[PDB]
Amino acid sequence: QVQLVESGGGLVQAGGSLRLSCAASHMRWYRQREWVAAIYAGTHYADSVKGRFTISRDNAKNTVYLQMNSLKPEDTAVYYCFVYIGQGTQVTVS
Amino acid sequence: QVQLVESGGGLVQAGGSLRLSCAASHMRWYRQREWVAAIYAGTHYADSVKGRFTISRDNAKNTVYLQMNSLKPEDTAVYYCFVYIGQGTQVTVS
Amino acid sequence: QVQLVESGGGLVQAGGSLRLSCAASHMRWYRQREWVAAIYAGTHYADSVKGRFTISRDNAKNTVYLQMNSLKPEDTAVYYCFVYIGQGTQVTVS
Amino acid sequence: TGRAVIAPLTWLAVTLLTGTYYECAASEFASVDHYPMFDNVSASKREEILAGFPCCRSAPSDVILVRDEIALLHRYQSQMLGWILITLATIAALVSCCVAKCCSPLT
Repeated sequence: QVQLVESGGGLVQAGGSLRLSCAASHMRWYRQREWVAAIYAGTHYADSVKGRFTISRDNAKNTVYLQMNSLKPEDTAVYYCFVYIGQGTQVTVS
Repeated sequence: QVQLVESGGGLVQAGGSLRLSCAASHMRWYRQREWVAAIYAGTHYADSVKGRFTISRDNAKNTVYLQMNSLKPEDTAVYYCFVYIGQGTQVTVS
Repeated sequence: QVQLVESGGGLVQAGGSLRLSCAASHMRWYRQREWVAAIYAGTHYADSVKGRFTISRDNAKNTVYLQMNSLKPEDTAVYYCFVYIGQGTQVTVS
Repeated sequence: TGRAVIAPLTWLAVTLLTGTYYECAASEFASVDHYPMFDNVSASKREEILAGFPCCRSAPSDVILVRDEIALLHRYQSQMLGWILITLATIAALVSCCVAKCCSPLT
């Protein structure tokens, strides 16, 4: 009965900021599939995105927000959400 | 009942100065998590940030002040406070 | 009831001279932390700064003055006073 | 008996002189009340870091110097223990010979 829907996909130039909002109707974040971040307010990140991405959840909205900072074309992939596999959105950086 | 809030952050370019203030109702300063500085008036500084950082506290205001001079992009990270964990505020240098 | 405060620092170009004045209410000088000079009125200096620094004290003013000559950017550091540790002042040479 | 026990006593003396066994054995029993940096009011992270630093976790985060000191202390203590043991062993041997020269019916 719980479906993870992600929003915020599109095209963002290098060095910009994006917000990927996943709504849930202990979460994890993956990219393609490579693990990115894990949350419970303890947060964990891979060394590839350590100090770059920020993950925050709020029970008021039942949403998980990931902040993409210092984006580069090298990290062009599709981001998925995990608690059940999120459908995910493709983010392209030029 | 003691709440820690990080204040004085933001974005400062290279060569600038920044002041970090935390209100507490033996302190430690951290960045991400990397140990930064600790106090008793006796003070300690990490080798990676030695020669650059300064931490002071006053008992009257129950606040701890961190003095930061000639900042560089290498220290682009979110700073947390420790004694119970502070919220932490993101500080970026470009 | 005794407090140490440093004064006389600033930014001075290469080849110039600067005066350090410390107010106290047998003193040694430290830069950072490396020992610099000592006083009784006999004085002792370190080899790395020998021939450039001269320290004198006066009991009437109850203050210590250090003469630094032919300053260069290679010694850009904040200088502290030890009798208790002084707050210190930052000196930068271009 | 002496030839029987000469091997384990030599083993113990060498191990205590080396001190690495004493270091990896008595690290979790170190004292933290003297160090204000090791307060760790959570009462949980203190024991994990205490058990984890001696092994391979260098972590040069303004902590190594502290840990170095504790190691030295244990090493010093280790040596003392070994020395003490040897002394006691020697004394025991002597008194044993005394029994061999007191309770022996043979001339």
